[PDB]
Amino acid sequence: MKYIQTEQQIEVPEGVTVSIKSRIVKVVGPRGTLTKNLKHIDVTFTKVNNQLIKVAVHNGGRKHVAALRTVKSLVDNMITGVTKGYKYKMRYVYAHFPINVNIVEKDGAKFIEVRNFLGDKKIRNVPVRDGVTIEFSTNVKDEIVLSGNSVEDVSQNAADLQQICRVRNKDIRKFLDGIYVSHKGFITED
Amino acid sequence: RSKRSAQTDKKGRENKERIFDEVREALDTYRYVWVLHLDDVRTPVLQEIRTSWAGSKLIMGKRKVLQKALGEKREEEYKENLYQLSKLCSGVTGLLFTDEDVNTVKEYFKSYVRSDYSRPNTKAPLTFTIPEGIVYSRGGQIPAEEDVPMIHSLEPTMRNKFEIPTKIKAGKITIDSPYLVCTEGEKLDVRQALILKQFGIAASEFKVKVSAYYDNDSSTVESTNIN
Amino acid sequence: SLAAISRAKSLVLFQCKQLKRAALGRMATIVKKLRDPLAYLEQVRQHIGRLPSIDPNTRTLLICGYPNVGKSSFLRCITKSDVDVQPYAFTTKSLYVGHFDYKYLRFQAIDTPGILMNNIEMQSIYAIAHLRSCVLYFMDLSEQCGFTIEAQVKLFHSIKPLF
Amino acid sequence: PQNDYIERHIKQHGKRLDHEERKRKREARESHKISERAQKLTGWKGKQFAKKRYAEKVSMRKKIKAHEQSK
RNA sequence: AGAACUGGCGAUGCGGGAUGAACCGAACGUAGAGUUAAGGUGCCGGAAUACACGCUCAUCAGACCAAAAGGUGUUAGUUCAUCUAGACAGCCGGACGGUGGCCAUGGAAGUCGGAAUCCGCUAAGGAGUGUGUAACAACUCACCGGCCGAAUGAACUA
RNA sequence: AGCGAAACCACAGCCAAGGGACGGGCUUGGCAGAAUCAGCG
RNA sequence: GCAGUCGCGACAUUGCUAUACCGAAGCAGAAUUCGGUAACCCUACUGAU
Repeated sequence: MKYIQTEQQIEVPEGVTVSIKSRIVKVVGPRGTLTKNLKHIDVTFTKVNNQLIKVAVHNGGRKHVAALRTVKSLVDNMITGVTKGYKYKMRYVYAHFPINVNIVEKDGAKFIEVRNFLGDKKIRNVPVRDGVTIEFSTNVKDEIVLSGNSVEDVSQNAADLQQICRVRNKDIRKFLDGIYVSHKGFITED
Repeated sequence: RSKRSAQTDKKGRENKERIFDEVREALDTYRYVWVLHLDDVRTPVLQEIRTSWAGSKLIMGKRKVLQKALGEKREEEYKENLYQLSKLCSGVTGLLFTDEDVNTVKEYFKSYVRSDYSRPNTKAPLTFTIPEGIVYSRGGQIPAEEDVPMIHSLEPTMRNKFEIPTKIKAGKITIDSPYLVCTEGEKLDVRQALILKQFGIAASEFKVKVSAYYDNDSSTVESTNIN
Repeated sequence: SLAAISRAKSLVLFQCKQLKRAALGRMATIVKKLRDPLAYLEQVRQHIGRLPSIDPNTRTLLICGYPNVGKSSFLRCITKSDVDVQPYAFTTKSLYVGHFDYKYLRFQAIDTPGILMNNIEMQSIYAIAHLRSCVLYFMDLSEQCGFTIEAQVKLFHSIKPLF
Repeated sequence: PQNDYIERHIKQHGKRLDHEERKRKREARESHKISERAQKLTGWKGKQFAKKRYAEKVSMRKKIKAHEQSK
């Protein structure tokens, strides 16, 4: 209803530090750094005691308030990625054809290659984005673990890996071949 | 616009007032009062406790409603110093009125104990481990001859909700390692309690303890830490 | 339902528009009244299509007896057609068929869910009666199969006249 | 196909590792998809969609009233 | 389609309407100064990209009658309620014994179905809203019990 | 290479839109490049 | 169309009278179906100075 002023609070743990430009927010911590940009969100930052930040919008409408409310979650995601990190474990299963997942640095862009899926001769691969690392889970057969500090990048890579190996218009229930997200959490989960 | 989107009705303030009136009109006809924070007790256990002495009046409801009925402070105390009971009660609103001996009642409360599932924040009674093969209803803690294999219907719940590496082999839930849920004395989380409830294993024992006691005619409060 | 389908098939400026609306609505009303036969047709079609491929003219061997004692394993071994072998009260509710070859000759083995009426047992009884086959009745000497040997013998004797 | 193959495969191997999650996500998205379809799909299709939505709303109201009265 | 009265046309210039005889003003000698009607004041177009209060992203809006109704679009009002004895929501816990009520019956025990919807305890539990297993099993919403904090949900008008 | 008409002619030849009935010279737009021969499409 | 069940009475209601790409249907494979992206004349015409 055209609120005069709305604000949301963000708590920054002592383990990390924050630097606010006009609309560029940089977070630094033990696990790395992030350089997020909120140029399109149009919100105002305000420090309290170097540990509490306020993201505010004045005279904003319902849409502006809704957009502002996402700033707190976005900053919390960056802080969590910087401190603990984000990890996704995806187990790939097959009916008859063994789905082989391999990592080869072809062209240098850490290409993840999936071969023999559904018996298809075509090789399906996705270029791993910067910042995210990948590995094979130990003692967990046919599982790939992705780790990183950027939740957006990690989740996008995980989604792309699952989408590039979609079954070719076959029965959903019968052809279970594919890759699915078995678990999601933090690298140094508490 | 854009706002967020059975045959049992709500009780509400009418039932709250009914309970308050019942407490007010029934407290004065007894000798001893006990307050207990029965946070997690199964319904059969509660029924057993109630029937242990049919002559004792059980009372429960909203914490604030019971506090108001007993008198929030001295200004509204139903009996002298009775507001101390409301002040010192902070957990669940278990309450009992009785005429039996205070010593006998407290001894019975201390002695009472029943098997149950280990609740969160409690120490693990034993290093519960689901075997490295086909899982069973009892979590493999007993021989397969006396145990029944788990059905695949709930396999997704184990896989995702409980976060364990379960998989389907010929329609049977199986894991590839002796999956330990907790070690001896480990602090249990909600996942462990849910797993134990699913397996139907009474992991630990629970005994109801009185938080505070009150004598009516003397109109006096007292502490009884029968843990 | 078939008769209703046949009946529906055989039944079919401003004044012209009204006549066109009359015809369209009459067809729509006929279709709507045909909803029950159409609903039955869809349900029966969703099950009839994948029915067992029984061939009476082929060399058929039937496995019959009381509920599954484990004889489903014998059929699963003689023919590659996988069949449930779980030992609960009634394993299957329909005919299970499996093809194989012997001495360069084709054979098909058909299992019976169980004979103790019920439609499940009636289907197997009718198949045995109306289909040429060589039949194998199963009994148990051990604790398996639940039912008594005397009851099994009585059932066998009662079924003997037509089997 | 032994008269039950579709159910046998499900009961012996189960659905996708995240089929339930995908179905839940689709059900959640249906709330906004209904509005998207109402705004889009102009013409005879839009008129039919509006009529169907009105009929469904009337049926839901009648069912709710009957359920409440059955008390 | 028919009776009937008033105003333009007829016999009619002029201003504006992109343009239209029937739309609004205005009815006419040749000229100058000044003030206006209707219509306009971003350019073509002479005049403020004037001031003040709000609404709308329209994916060919808006400047021009079939449509009652729908939209998890947006923005304001009326009627009910619950509220510091705790507004909605979020998280955890109980969610009962008789009972596996009776029957169709190899099985419908709460969930393939019919009649009923029985009583006891309460803080509350439907002979059960669904998932699902061959039936049991397990989860469960609505009903209640613990942490968080205060206005919220429903039915209508516009 | 020479001689040498007739018919016809208010006046000429780029289109879209509206003109609530007719648009070819009314109106709003796009554009129009002098002059000039040929195959008929 | 008429009639009826629901002071005017909104939906239900009973009587007679091409290819290609997507989600699905009980899609085992193939094939099939449903819903979407929707497939002697003006101006002349063209060659050319």
